[PDB]
Amino acid sequence: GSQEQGMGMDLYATSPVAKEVWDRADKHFRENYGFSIIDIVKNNPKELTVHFGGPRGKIIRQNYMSMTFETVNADG
Amino acid sequence: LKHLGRTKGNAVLGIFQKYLTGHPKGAAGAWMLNGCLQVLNTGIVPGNRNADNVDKVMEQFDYIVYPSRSIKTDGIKAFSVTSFGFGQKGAQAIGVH
Amino acid sequence: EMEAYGKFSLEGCVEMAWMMGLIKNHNGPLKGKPYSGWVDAKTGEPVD
Amino acid sequence: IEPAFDPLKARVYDSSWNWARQDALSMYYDIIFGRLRVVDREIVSQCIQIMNRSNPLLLEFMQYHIDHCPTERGETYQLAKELGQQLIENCKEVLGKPPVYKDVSIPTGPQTTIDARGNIQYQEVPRASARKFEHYVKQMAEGGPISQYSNRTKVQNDLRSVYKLIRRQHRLSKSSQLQFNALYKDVIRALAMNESQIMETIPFLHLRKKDEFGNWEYSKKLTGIYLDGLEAAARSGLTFQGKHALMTGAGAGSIGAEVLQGLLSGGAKVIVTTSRFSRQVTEYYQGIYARCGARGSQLVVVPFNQGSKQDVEALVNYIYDTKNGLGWDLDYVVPFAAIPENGREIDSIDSKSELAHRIMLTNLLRLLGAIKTQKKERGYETRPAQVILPLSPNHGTFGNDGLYSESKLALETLFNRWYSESWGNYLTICGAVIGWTRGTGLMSANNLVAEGVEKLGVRTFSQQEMAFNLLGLMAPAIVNLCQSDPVFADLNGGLQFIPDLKGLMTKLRKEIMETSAIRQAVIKETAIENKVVNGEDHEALYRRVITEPRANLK
Amino acid sequence: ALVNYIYDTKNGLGWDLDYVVPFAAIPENGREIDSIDSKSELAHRIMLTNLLRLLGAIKTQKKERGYETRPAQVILPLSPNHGTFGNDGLYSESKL
Amino acid sequence: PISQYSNRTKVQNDLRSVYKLIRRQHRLSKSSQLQFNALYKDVIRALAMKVETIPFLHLRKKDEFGNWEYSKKLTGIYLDGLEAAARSGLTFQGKHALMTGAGAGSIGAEVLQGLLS
Repeated sequence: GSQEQGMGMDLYATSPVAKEVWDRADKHFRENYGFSIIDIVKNNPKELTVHFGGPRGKIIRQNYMSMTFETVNADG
Repeated sequence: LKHLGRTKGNAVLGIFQKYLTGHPKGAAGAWMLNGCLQVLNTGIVPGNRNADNVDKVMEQFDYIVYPSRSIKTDGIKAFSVTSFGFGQKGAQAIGVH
Repeated sequence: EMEAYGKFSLEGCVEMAWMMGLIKNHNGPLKGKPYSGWVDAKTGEPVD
Repeated sequence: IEPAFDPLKARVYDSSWNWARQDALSMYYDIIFGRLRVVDREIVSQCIQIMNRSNPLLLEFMQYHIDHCPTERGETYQLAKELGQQLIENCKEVLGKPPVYKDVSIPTGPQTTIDARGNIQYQEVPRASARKFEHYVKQMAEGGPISQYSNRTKVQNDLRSVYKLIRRQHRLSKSSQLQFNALYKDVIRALAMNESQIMETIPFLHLRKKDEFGNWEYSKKLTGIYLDGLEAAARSGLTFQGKHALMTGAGAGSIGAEVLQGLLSGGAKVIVTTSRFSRQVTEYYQGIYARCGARGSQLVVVPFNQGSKQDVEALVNYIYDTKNGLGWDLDYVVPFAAIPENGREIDSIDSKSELAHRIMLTNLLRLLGAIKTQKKERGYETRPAQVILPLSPNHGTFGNDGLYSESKLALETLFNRWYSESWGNYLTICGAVIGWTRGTGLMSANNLVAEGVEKLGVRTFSQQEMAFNLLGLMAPAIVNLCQSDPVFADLNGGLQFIPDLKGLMTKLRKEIMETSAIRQAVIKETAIENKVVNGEDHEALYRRVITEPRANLK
Repeated sequence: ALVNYIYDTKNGLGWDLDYVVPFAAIPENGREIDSIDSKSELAHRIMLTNLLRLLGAIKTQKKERGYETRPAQVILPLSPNHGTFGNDGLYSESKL
Repeated sequence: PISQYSNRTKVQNDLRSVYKLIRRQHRLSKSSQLQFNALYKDVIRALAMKVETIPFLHLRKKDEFGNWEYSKKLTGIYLDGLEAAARSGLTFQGKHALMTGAGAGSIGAEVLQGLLS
């Protein structure tokens, strides 16, 4: 609820510590889910799309495919 | 067209003679009326060549369709030449074959 | 013609060419030998 | 080299919806007047497009005009209402479903004819043995006698399956199997290193792969995958939905032009560059989009001049600018920018040639180069852009190229650069050696002889065909091959097997021009003979009096 | 111009060429298609376009001067490595 | 050792012992032994039915399909004069040559002195 655009980005620039955190995070997100949370935070997109391109791209959709979700039937 | 009961899906071919002739400040309708009286007697509804790419806003308007090349039809029954002007001057005329 | 067909017929050209003043009807001797019909307004010559 | 690109001139075409209803209502009256018979493949083509832009609102507008159709007037009004309802139903089962490029035309060939009165003419006649494009794909993929499996290519593909057999049947000791490929490798190497001591067909359209010694030998494995999608294309159709592409050289009446309409029939957004930015050309493209613009598609025409370094690096930024640009990211790049340097040997590499070679090579590389860095900077990593490199079969086999071949051959260095330099991820290379393509209303020089050369058992292509072929490498199938490894695509009509083609055509060039010359010369001769013998008066008063049209203003 | 110094009978040194050994070259080391700079374009003009024009000039000279039965041998410096190495930067493209 | 290739002779003598060994082992269905024999015959046809190397310096000639394959015939003539050069020496008397790129300490520089001698 308190998420504001660009939050904690000022601190990003001024702290070599906080910097590396966001980096290791983005590094992950980009190379695994194909997007950057830093971007999403900096400039808020009303829409954003990822792309399962070459070698490094096929491996991403792999994660999108390997997303499991549980709901049981009314008969068990 | 809507509030009179126009059957949905039945659009009107829209003419914009201004692309070709420009806008004669005051003798506007006179030319447009001739346009229709000519269509009436040929069934040829002349397209609008400068209709580059019609504004997305115009999609909302079910009952109107904007021709960008001439259509030869079986014939036309009635037409509506409407026009506007400065000082809240609005005038519409209907013609019948 | 223009609004509908998109170009001038031969009939249309002659009409425009007449009002624009590029051709006028002539009927009498033209360089001796008689002649009638369309003539170039500029060059007094005849035009087919 | 004077810059020409200017964002303020950029024109955008995207109103698929309105054009649909137009072509729709346009076709209805077409049937009723008999401009269209159920014969003409045309009615089909048109129908597909109308399906390609299926809107709920379109259906309403469709049905009304069909329901209240007066059938009690003519067979045509009925024939309409029928074909209409058929279509309305079609469009219903396509709503939402991705739009497709499907070529439905009648595959056609070259037919040059010499009059009894010496007149030379060249038509395009339907191919006597192909009706649909499926017939085309097959006919291609089959091959021809003239493309005989050469000794080495046979020795190789044979030892191939001997291995695949011995291998995939595990019951020989690994002493023997291990010592089989030993004696197998030996044979392959020896063939490669000294072919001279040691020593069915080839598709018309195949892909090749790289030898250990950087050689492009036929690879049935790939040629399969390509010609396979190439089939499924002609059958069910091929889509481009959601993809973005840049296209330079897409002038009117060109290979690029056709390829364009292709991607436009898919959901493709393309940006087309023109070096003659006039209303006339503005129109042409909007014309194209009115007819090929499937929902989702977009056409952006722009003035551009690939002779300009700035233009290049500027165009690229219009494409990628989030704020004032059109903020895309490119999926295809189709660099067909070209100048006719016809007429010059190394004898004289004039201004034009140097210019041409800068448009065709240096700035081509810079165009790709710009696209890359754009992606690299904007973090666009997992979405490579496929580059349909227009290579050529004829590296100076023909005369007077004048810096032409030199450009086209150089391009091929890209094949290796993909591996060595660091743009692997952002750009992929798809070398497409385009073959002989006779061109409508363009030059008849390459068309008068087109027929005679096919007679040697080899294929020339119409524009529409070669575009189909190209869009083939655009297909999802092949794209993924590129993302791992560059693709060679011999789309030459198997003319590789006609040696001294330069010489062949130059012979045919003569004979044709020669017989016509004789034929019409003789006529003039015998015409003059009659004026002598019969006299001015006689011959004069016996010539067909063709009336000269006048104008009556009814 | 060089070509005419070589072939001018009057004020030139009035030769006719037997060998031509075109090893004109510029070190374009360091650049990928990433960036074809000025240097590269220059280099590529020295190494390809003007190389061809050099030969071309020599030819027409002989052709005009009736020097028919004495061809000039051109030791084209080609290369084994058509972009197998990185950073050629318009190099390979010339040599190929 | 790197430019190793086998003579036509080896290629067949190798094709022998492979067949003799795969065959006199009898583990394959008569289907596989049948078409193994099929494919073996084609191979032996197209080939019309000793270790060798490549000279570090050879000339090539053009295949019907514009390919530059080793041509011992030429490589001979070249490496032959190349020998007679190192022995008795090579002359350039009476010949004229233009040389661009002959900067100091360069391949061209050396070649220059050659023609000058």
